[PDB]
Amino acid sequence: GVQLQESGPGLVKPSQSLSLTCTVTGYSITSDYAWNWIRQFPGNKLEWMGYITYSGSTGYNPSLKSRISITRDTSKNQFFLQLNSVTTEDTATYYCASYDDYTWFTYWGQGTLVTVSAAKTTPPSVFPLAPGSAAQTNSMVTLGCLVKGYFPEPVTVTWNSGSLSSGVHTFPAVLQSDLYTLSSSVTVPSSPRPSETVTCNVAHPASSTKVDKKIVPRDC
Amino acid sequence: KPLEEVLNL
Amino acid sequence: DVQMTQTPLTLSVTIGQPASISCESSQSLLYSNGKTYLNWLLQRPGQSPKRLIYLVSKLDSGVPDRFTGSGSGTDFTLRISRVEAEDLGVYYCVQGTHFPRTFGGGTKLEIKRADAAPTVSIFPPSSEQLTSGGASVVCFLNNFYPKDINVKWKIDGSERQNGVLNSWTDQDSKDSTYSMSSTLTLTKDEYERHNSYTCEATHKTSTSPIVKSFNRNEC
Repeated sequence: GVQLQESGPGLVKPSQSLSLTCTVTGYSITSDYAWNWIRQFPGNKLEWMGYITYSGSTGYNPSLKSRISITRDTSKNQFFLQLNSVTTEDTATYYCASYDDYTWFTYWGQGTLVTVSAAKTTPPSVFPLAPGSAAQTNSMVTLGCLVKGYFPEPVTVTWNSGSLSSGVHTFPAVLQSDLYTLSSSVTVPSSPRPSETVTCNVAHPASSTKVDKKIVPRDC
Repeated sequence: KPLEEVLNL
Repeated sequence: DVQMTQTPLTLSVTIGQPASISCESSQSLLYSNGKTYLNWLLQRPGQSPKRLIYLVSKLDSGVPDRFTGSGSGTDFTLRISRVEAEDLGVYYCVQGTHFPRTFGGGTKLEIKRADAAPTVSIFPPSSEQLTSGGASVVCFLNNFYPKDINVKWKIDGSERQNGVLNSWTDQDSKDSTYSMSSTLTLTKDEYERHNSYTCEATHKTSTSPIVKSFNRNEC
């Protein structure tokens, strides 16, 4: 869909070479413009890596020239990034973008998270957070879902598959040791829960894990 | 060298 | 390597009020061909950067009159006539006349609004986790403002603890409030020794802290 798309591993062991793909939809990557690769480090810090022009010409950021390489497949209308000898410092969000700096044409992709670590991929454990007593005859009621010790990022969390969007807060994951813990809360009027079903759906792309957890009461 | 030139040379 | 400096680092504006951001480059961005390649980007929470202005002052399509860019040589200014809720996010400044192209350190813009008290919620471990031999007490502090807030955990009296994971959310674009999650992780044996679990939040919206706890004697 959309216009630009990044695809690639989400985990890469240090010392090996990273390889990302940007599939371009809606415009020919041979017609015009520069197709770059930008990455965002944990801190909002942006770094332009390199580009490949519609004519095949490349430009690389000197801080990377030695281990960077950019290619393309004009038939499948997509370009690639090959970064060799990665380290945990190469961990960051990778974006592919197109622009020429002087005309209206400017498009960024959605970006992919690429973490470099020797750690092993591990599914997330999902636990239900039901109110302990609280109030039944009350305006609202907040429920919760805890996603304990997974790796690597990211994890996706939705309630009832998307039905509930308002009153939903999914908190930034916190890493401890070599695992990630993240939670998500949702506030629903006392009318629905515990009557109607409220399910917590979390998915872990990296491990092809997907789980639905129903928020069941207990009260007292 | 700027893209405006790179892309038109 | 050309540095781009932006100021302020953070900017707190009230809706409707005007705002302006500054960008300084280590070298003149004027190109021999007369143009100066400087662009402005906005990165809204959970999204990728979006270009708003190019060639110092040209607005990209879909961008509102409210945004104006100006300057020359080394100093540039992004200005918003009237700030809107949807304008929250981080603003980047980027140059493209010198190789390699460089970005600014960004400027975070937060919508200022009335102070708000948080809604506290505590959760004892779930049997499901307990069997796994562990136990986590979770405390949610939702929709408060300002972001400044302190949480303390107390097991069996003021005996505070340390081994808790805290996480703040970006400012919601919906109601301009923040939310925080605080998780206390204890082993099951440790958890079954003590009796009272207290979540204490201090906020400037009050002198006495908001307290939420439970004793191990329920379901």
